[PDB]
Amino acid sequence: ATIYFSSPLMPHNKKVQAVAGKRSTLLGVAQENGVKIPFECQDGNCGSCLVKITHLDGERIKGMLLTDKERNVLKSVGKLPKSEEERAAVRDLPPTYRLACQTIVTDEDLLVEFTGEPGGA
Amino acid sequence: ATIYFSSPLMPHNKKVQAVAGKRSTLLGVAQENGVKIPFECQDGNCGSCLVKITHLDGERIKGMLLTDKERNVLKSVGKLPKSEEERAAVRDLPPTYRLACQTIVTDEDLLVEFTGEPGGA
Ligand code: FES
Ligand code: FES
Repeated sequence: ATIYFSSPLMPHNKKVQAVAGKRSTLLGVAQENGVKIPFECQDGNCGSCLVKITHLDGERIKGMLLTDKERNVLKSVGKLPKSEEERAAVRDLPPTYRLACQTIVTDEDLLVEFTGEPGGA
Repeated sequence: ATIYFSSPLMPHNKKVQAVAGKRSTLLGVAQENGVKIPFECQDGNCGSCLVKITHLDGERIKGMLLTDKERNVLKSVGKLPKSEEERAAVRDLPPTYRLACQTIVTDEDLLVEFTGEPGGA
């Protein structure tokens, strides 16, 4: 899996090769590659690792894979996904807000944006 | 170079490799890979091949490489880039609108979005 990390704090985006499976978190891949996604609880509660994920390959409108902890945090910040109908109707490729500590690294390519501030602030 | 093509007309994004040593425009890569970016003039005049490019690796904020023809088309559709300072200051990785027939593929990875309608309508 190829992951491109991007942040206002990084003058260059960082391309990372990540081996799929392993139950590796997206935050774990970032931490292993020195990409400073903010984090605290590492457990889907504090919301620090909020990232904006664009799926580069695979389905244009992917089925939603958020954990229940994600859904509570994302609701609290207004970053819950729109439905597949709304997402399919837009002209721009819809990103998905996720918590990086809750996102499992699979065999797909991602662009992962984060502001560098805790909570995606 | 790896180019992910994405469009509402594409149920999956298409991961394409643009090969080394081949001088190609982005439109040429799309045409060779069956990616249905609209085109007509293939010469930067008609605006048909307007795409929204996200630079996946390399610099976060691009020095603009627009041709004079692109600048005219982009001015006409209101898609000229903002200043680099403005682009650097926003939270979301700014894409660049370009004409695919004017964009020379180099050794960088791109996400290339297009609506499927001429001019990106
Ligand atoms: S670090 Fe608390 S939500 Fe991921
Ligand atoms: S095909 Fe006419 S501007 Fe590119």
